[PDB]
Amino acid sequence: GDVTVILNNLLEGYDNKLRPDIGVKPTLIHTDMYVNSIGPVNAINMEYTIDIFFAQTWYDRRLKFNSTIKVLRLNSNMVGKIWIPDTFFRNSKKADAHWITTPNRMLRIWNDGRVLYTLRLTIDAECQLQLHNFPMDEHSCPLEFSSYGYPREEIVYQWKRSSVEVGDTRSWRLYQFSFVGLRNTTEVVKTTSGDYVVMSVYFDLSRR
Amino acid sequence: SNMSLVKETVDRLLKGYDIRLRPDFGGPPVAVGMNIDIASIDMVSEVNMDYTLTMYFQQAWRDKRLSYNVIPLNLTLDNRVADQLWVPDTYFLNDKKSFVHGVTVKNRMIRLHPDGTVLYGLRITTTAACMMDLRRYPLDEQNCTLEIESYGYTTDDIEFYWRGDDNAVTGVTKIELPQFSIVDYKLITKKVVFSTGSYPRLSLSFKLKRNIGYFILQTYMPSILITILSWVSFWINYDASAARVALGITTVLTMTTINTHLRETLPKIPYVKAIDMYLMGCFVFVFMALLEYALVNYIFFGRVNAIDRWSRIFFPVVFSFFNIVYWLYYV
Amino acid sequence: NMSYVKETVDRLLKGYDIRLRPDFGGPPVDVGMRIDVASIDMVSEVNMDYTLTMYFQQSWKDKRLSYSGIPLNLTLDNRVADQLWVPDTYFLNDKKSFVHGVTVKNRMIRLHPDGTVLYGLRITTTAACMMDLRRYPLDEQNCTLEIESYGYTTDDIEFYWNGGEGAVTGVNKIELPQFSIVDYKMVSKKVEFTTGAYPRLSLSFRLKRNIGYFILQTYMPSTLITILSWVSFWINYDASAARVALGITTVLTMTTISTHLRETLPKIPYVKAIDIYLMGCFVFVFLALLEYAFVNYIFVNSIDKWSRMFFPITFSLFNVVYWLYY
Amino acid sequence: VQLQQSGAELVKPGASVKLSCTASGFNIKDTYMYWVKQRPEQGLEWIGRIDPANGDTKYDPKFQGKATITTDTFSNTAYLQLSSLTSEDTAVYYCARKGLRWAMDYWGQGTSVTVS
Amino acid sequence: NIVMTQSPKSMSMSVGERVTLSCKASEYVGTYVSWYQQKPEQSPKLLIYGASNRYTGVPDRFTGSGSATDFTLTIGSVQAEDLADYHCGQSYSYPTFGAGTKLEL
Amino acid sequence: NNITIFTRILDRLLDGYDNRLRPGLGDSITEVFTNIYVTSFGPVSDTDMEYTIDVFFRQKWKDERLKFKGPMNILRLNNLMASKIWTPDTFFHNGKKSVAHNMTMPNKLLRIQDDGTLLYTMRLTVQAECPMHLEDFPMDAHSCPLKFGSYAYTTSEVTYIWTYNASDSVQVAPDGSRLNQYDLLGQSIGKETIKSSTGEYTVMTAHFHLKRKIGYFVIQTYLPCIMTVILSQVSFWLNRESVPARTVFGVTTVLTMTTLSISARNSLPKVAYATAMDWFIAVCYAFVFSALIEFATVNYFTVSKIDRMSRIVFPVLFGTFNLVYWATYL
Amino acid sequence: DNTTVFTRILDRLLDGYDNRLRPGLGERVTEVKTDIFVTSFGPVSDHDMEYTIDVFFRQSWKDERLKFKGPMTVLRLNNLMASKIWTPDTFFHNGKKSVAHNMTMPNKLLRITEDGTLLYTMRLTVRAECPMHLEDFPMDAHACPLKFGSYAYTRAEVVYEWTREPARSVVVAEDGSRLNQYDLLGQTVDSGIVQSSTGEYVVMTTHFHLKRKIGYFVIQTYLPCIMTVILSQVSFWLNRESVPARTVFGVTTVLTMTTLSISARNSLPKVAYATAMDWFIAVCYAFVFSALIEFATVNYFTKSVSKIDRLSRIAFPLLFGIFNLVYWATYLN
Ligand SMILES: *[C@@H]1O[C@H](CO)[C@@H](O[C@@H]2O[C@H](CO)[C@@H](O[C@@H]3O[C@H](CO[C@H]4O[C@H](CO[C@H]5O[C@H](CO)[C@@H](O)[C@H](O)[C@@H]5O)[C@@H](O)[C@H](O)[C@@H]4O)[C@@H](O)[C@H](O[C@H]4O[C@H](CO)[C@@H](O)[C@H](O)[C@@H]4O[C@H]4O[C@H](CO)[C@@H](O)[C@H](O)[C@@H]4O)[C@@H]3O)[C@H](O)[C@H]2NC(C)=O)[C@H](O)[C@H]1NC(C)=O
Ligand SMILES: CCCCCCCC/C=C\CCCCCCCC(=O)O[C@@H](COC(=O)CCCCCCCCCCCCCCC)COP(=O)([O-])OCC[N+](C)(C)C
Ligand SMILES: *[C@@H]1O[C@H](CO)[C@@H](O[C@@H]2O[C@H](CO)[C@@H](O[C@@H]3O[C@H](CO)[C@@H](O)[C@H](O)[C@@H]3O)[C@H](O)[C@H]2NC(C)=O)[C@H](O)[C@H]1NC(C)=O
Ligand SMILES: *[C@@H]1O[C@H](CO)[C@@H](O[C@@H]2O[C@H](CO)[C@@H](O[C@@H]3O[C@H](CO)[C@@H](O)[C@H](O)[C@@H]3O)[C@H](O)[C@H]2NC(C)=O)[C@H](O)[C@H]1NC(C)=O
Ligand SMILES: *[C@@H]1O[C@H](CO)[C@@H](O[C@@H]2O[C@H](CO)[C@@H](O)[C@H](O)[C@H]2NC(C)=O)[C@H](O)[C@H]1NC(C)=O
Ligand SMILES: *[C@@H]1O[C@H](CO)[C@@H](O[C@@H]2O[C@H](CO)[C@@H](O)[C@H](O)[C@H]2NC(C)=O)[C@H](O)[C@H]1NC(C)=O
Ligand SMILES: *[C@@H]1O[C@H](CO)[C@@H](O)[C@H](O)[C@H]1NC(C)=O
Ligand SMILES: *[C@@H]1O[C@H](CO)[C@@H](O)[C@H](O)[C@H]1NC(C)=O
Repeated sequence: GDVTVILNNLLEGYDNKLRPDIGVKPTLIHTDMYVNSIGPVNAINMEYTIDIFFAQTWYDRRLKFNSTIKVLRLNSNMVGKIWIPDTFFRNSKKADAHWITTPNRMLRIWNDGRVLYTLRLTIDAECQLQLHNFPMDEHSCPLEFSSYGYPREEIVYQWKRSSVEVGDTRSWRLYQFSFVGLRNTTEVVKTTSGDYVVMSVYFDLSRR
Repeated sequence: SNMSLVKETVDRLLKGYDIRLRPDFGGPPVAVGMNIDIASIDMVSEVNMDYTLTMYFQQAWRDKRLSYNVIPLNLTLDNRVADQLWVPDTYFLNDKKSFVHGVTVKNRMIRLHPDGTVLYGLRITTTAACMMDLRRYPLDEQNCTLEIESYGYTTDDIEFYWRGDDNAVTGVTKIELPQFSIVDYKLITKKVVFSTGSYPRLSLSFKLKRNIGYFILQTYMPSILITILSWVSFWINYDASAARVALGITTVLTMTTINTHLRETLPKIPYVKAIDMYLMGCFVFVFMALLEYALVNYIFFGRVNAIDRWSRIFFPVVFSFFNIVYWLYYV
Repeated sequence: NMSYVKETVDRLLKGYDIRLRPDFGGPPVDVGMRIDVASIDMVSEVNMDYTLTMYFQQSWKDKRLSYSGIPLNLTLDNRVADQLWVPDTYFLNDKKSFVHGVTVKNRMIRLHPDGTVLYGLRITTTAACMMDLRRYPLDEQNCTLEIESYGYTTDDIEFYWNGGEGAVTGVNKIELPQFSIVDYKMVSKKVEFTTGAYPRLSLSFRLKRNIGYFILQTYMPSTLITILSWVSFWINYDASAARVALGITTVLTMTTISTHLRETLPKIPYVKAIDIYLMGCFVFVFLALLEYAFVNYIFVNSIDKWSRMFFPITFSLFNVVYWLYY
Repeated sequence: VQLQQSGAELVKPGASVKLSCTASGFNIKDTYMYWVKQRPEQGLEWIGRIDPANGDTKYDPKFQGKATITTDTFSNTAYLQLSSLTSEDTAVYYCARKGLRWAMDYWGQGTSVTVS
Repeated sequence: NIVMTQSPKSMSMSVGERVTLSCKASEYVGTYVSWYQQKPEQSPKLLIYGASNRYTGVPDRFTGSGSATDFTLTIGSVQAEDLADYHCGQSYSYPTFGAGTKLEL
Repeated sequence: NNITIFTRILDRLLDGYDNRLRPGLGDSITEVFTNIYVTSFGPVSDTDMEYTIDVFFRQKWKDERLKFKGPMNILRLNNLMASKIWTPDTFFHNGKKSVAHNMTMPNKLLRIQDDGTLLYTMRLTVQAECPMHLEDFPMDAHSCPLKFGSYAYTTSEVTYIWTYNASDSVQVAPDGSRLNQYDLLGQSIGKETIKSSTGEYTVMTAHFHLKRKIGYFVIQTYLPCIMTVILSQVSFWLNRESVPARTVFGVTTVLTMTTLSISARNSLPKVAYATAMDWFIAVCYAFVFSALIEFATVNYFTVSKIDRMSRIVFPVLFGTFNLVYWATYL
Repeated sequence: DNTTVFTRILDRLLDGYDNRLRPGLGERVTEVKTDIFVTSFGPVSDHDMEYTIDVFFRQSWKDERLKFKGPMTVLRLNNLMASKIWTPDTFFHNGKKSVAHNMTMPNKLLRITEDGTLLYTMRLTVRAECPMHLEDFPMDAHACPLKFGSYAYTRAEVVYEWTREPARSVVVAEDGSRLNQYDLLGQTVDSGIVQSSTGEYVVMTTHFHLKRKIGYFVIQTYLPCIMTVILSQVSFWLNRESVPARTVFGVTTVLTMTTLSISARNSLPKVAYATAMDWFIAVCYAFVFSALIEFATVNYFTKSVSKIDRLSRIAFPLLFGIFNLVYWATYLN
């Protein structure tokens, strides 16, 4: 029909192994995270559970179409056919997406090449808890994420004015803690493979 | 255009590539350099005899078929090309349960280099088995290893080396542990011989040391104070049996109870741990105090007052001498 | 001669439509299923489940798999199944299952020369069994395993036990560490869901719990702490601290034994038979503590004399009416 | 399926004798080859083992040094080497193919050695 | 090593009755014994492999039996052509052999 | 042949079919008709504030491209066809760790009809969240919800309408109830429209009203708290001069109350407020703690008239407390 | 190119290959030669009567369709080649949940020699069933088995054998013993046939002999029970007037003896029968009630040194010594 020929013309001659502008400029990725619920803060094991709607936005010049259809709201089948960034959470002990009843992923491609990619995650992220002054302790639990393979010269991460957004803050699983506030920071770390842009979100928790 | 050039170069590299054949398959072995960035050591557990290690495992070899020249910059491809390029079959011998992290994609990396120095980096959380010699617990010192070995390729097909000698493993100094403390880490390369051939081997080993401060406050000092409380019976009169008998029985019972409630938090080991030796000696002292009062009651009623003075001097001296011997041996 | 075998299998799987069942527009496909119980592993009461491993084999006659060539049953690799029709037999009691995949996926398939397809797996099911726990520990459970089609109704698929009672074997040699399997029954059912009429076979096991664990772990500490509280009657009345040392220590432990009984037991809302027996002698200690309170309100006067003529009579009469009832 | 040995031997004591047997109908690289000693009016005595695919040889502790077993690939043949012959070495020798469930399936016709 | 102690040395009975043998092992050999016949001026031939497995060409009258340590070979209605010598071996370890049981009239 | 007729039908349907696009992507809305058949309501875990539920998640929509003219009216196909045609990506909003069972064949259904109507049944093990407020513990009555809606499809694309009336659309199997703490009173359903930062979605919910049974916490916590109060009231019936016997009554009933305050507590999570269970133990501790205070005043003034008045005032104060506590919460 | 020689060799090997059919389906019997290298005999969990073993499972079989002539006699290939050729379907008869490790690559080996002989090695953490008769607990010995054979392959199609001598076909590594409670005395193999509902299958058996070391229970149960009896034995030396002292002696020995009885059973499963530890606890428990009933009778007969106390100061410890010398010599020998 109309969208079928558009998608088949977009995906012919396409390599998902190459990022957009592989030898031109770094790919600027705008992230944003919507917290559904912060789970329990485990003290003897030193992690916390968080359930988010992780959303990423970047530009891809190959996914540019000129049709009356301005947006192509698709499902998770098109996720593993285009280039997606390899975002991983640097302080997560273990995490998983959700796959019931279908892979909980979203893909929307605008007509200028803008791609929005949203997935639902449950992350057991590490949060170091100082046990001095127990139990009058206030912690800034972090959540650091970056790309794994692409350095600062290939992917530059960048926040959006509308960053972390909390829910009702009353159906959450925090029993002994209380959510105080959140702050977004960005930085550059140096590893043995290059320089990586790391985005961190600090969750301020005060024990009741 | 740079994009089309990189596309046709990757298409030229992946066309005709044999996945089943190692580099120089019919010639000299390929050299695989290894780097590990330790992220965290989570659970050094004595009941399960293992430690959970999260690391940025990374390998670097040479593949002469993957050589690009038209593009002078390093190509970092996607993580879905690792199913198309040859990678070594590195496994861990003491591994029990491992997984590559899969959020938001599978955490692995390939960075091709002009010559073809394939940079294969992985993020692995492994649960390596480490047998612990708990014959000096809690004043012990553990040697936990991680045996990195190739599986299907012998010494005349592959060879392993740490990349950068002692700088190959980083981030050990930044690791802190709840009850342990990393003293030293050492890097060993050798070859093991099986019935199928000779295989290369690297091993990362840590010298963990237990912190005394937790136990010396919740296992040693309660036992010491309970043994001091046993000698209060020597200053009560020879007629206060209700009182003295309670003191003795209560001390002995509490000592046994802590001995027990303590010993289910360790594996079912059949030997004697320093803490078990100390908690047996304290039980012997408390039982001797109870039999001392029983002997006093027998020599008064059945068949005298000098026994209290002898005991009041004897028992602290013998207990301090036992403490001197115990803290001179296990130190 | 291997050319005769390969050209036959390459012809059977050519033109095959895996998406269509044997006789799609015609009659229903009748599948004969056998179960070889490998072992019933762990019957867990806290999670109201039992773990069961078995050699689940099915047998239906696929017509398109007919050949007039090789006169022997061709046992193909377990892998071919994924290129063939397979019925969608599922378990309604299933909470966690895995067919074993070491060293290869544990599957078997034999293509008999007329149309038979001998398909058989090795499944370990954690089947859910709702337990009636009132008679505990002298109880008796009837755990069941329900196998059913999912997408195919009674007009499309039919299920029957092979060789009647012979369908399920091996349950005699199964040893439970605690229970004792006594009976096993089979039954073909046709449940009516909203979607359609479905064939369901149910394989039911009877498990009888052995009392001998609880005799020495629970009942004998419970019975002999009442005997421990009966030493309180053989003390003279002026011994105030001596006699109270009996009664105050038997009743704190009897509360402690009751609290250290129901953490291995689930979060049950009603009264079990162990709780009736434990609370039966729990008030006998209150009768001993009230007896000391009554005789100290006097300060033998026959109160400590009738007590030795009433307490062994009452507990023994309580023991007769409890064990004969269960 | 047939194991043909050499002829009868008769040499002076203290000398050396070459003894051999040829296997036909199969290859010796698949199954092991076993050598056995049968003294007259006595029981069987196992000499040694050879794996022709590997070349690994295992011998009885009482026959180590005085006897060794070699083989070749092209001729499909097994060889014995006997040194320092004595009066107690007068026996008849068979070469045995390893069969199903390690059972010494096939046997040669036997070569009778004699010293004087 | 593994020591085979088959007994007795010889038996002397008639034609057409049951005769049994015995092969006792010093150490554990698990169903890996073998039985051979020895005619005069003849090479040995296989009869039983495993513990009780009849080889091809063995008549049905030859029945073996086995266990972890004790082994036997039962003959039913032995005939005149079966007057030979019987040997018991093992192959759970490096192979050894017994002395030898003879048959006589 | 006969079965090759139905092979030509299914090959014709999937020739040119695109599973990346919803039916009527620019023609209209995609109406999805939903049922839930709860085969077994699983155990409600009190610590994790979660509950387990096994459903037969039936969905039904109309795809005009899946239309055939043949001798059959419904094509009761197998699982494999579902992975290559369009299905709605319904997730569960409050789900935590839900698994589709796959033993032996994917527990799925597909019943493409002659007019193009589809049916899609699954077998899930949803472990959805449940907000619990344990301020009336253990006489509480929760309502654990189950909210499900489409993903990557706004209300301008896919809308959700129940198949039947709002009463008989989420059924519970008559014998299927693995609840041991609670008991299912009833279910109430509704259809909403939630808006996030992508668009407006359809968020059908189902609320399962629960009510906690008291019968466990009577014999475990309530009744042993009562008996140790009465056991502490035995000490008023003894001799005044019996100093050590009443002292043991003071130090055992206080100690076994502290054990019962912690032993019964380790079941409930660590919340920030005080439950109605804690408002019974603390008062029962105050009766016991004042009893040892009464004996200490008797021992300081050494039949005492304070002890005789303690045999009347102390039982009837506890009796009136049990009347107030068991009528307010019941 | 130089590497094109091996590529065309492998593509000629896999051309016209059917991996659904075993080598010699209608002509002969596929002989699979097996050996096991036990890298670590892991911990034995009594509660589940199971044990974990990590092994270098090795199989070898003759395939006539993989003959090649080239510059290299042995082709040491990767795991990919293993899934494209026929491999035997060996499964463990008494296994519960076993994992074939695949970090970082699948731990498999495949070596195709020039005559067609194969070698297929894998790493398997087999969790198997070890049935236990704990009548002699803790002074017992077990023979935990490991039975494996080919599924979907009758005796007439696939037979198994040990590639070396059966005494040397299961090799346990010297450092590889993760047993903390037991110790591994030796290995034991056997081969037999099993007749199942479908046909006769060849099964290979491996018995691992174990022996429990009495070190944990001669400090958690036996010695505390002996000390509890001895603390009940010292109550006979007290005064006849000290009723609360001997009373608290008796009741605290009863409570410590019964809490040792409770906490001792939290080790083995819930078996219906009674172990040797149960008999020791029962006899010591009866000695404790004997010590208490002695004081109850003395307090009944009180108003001089009691003759009952003087008889129980002698008879009771010698009867405990005779019980110890009977029980230990009966169960240790
Ligand atoms: C060692 O062995 C293990 C076991 O074999 C290997 O793990 C397997 O890896 C497979 C490939 O990655 C994977 O197959 C895909 O599964 C997807 C569904 O996810 C299942 O598994 C997760 C488990 O992962 C989580 O839990 C583990 C626990 O250890 C963690 O380690 C992880 O980090 C996770 O937290 C479950 O949570 C899920 O419920 C599932 O059971 C499928 O979606 C996928 O199919 C789709 O993707 C394919 C590849 O892109 C594609 O070809 C196919 O067509 C499908 O594509 C659809 O969906 C994708 C989704 O992104 C979409 O992009 C497409 O457009 C399309 O819509 C695969 O089937 C196995 O499930 C996994 N097994 C297990 C038990 O985890 C492991 O890799 C191996 N290691 C090595 C190094 O070899
Ligand atoms: C608060 C708790 C109590 C504290 C007490 C403090 C004071 C005491 C303090 C210390 C003394 C104890 C220290 C040593 C114990 C640990 C070492 C050990 O296990 O030893 C050995 C036990 O092996 C045996 O067989 C032991 C048998 C003992 C029998 C009972 C002895 C007394 C019996 C009469 C008693 C009444 C007499 C009087 C009656 C009136 C080694 O065992 P293993 O490691 O298994 O090695 C063998 C392995 N193998 C089998 C495979 C070959
Ligand atoms: C922890 O335990 C391991 C294992 O016991 C220790 O590793 C050992 O380290 C020594 C010295 O580094 C190695 O000795 C070497 O021997 C070779 C022999 O040729 C020699 O050439 C070297 O110069 C060196 O002397 C030893 O092989 C090695 N053990 C093994 C099994 O490889 C380690 O030292 C311990 N401590 C720490 C902190 O890791
Ligand atoms: C254990 O519980 C199950 C389920 O409650 C009991 O199953 C019931 O068994 C009877 C006897 O077999 C069934 O009746 C039979 O039904 C078949 C099917 O048509 C019919 O052919 C027979 O004539 C007979 O009527 C009954 O249907 C079945 N219950 C259900 C709900 O299907 C079982 O008896 C219990 N006990 C044991 C020992 O298993
Ligand atoms: C590609 O990667 C290689 C390997 O890391 C880089 O080579 C090294 O780069 C560092 C930093 O630029 C230098 O200090 C070393 O001297 C280089 N070594 C060699 C052998 O060249 C290389 O620069 C990278 N190429 C890029 C980023 O274009
Ligand atoms: C469980 O799910 C998996 C994944 O859907 C099924 O495996 C697929 O089954 C089909 C059968 O038509 C094969 O064509 C595929 O190749 C299989 N995918 C693989 C191997 O990843 C599997 O059949 C389901 N059931 C079982 C018994 O596991
Ligand atoms: C995100 O970060 C920017 C600065 O980097 C800040 O101005 C903004 O407020 C942050 N997002 C929030 C809190 O909305
Ligand atoms: C083939 O299958 C049939 C059907 O059960 C069976 O009777 C027969 O024994 C099998 N084998 C042969 C060789 O026919």
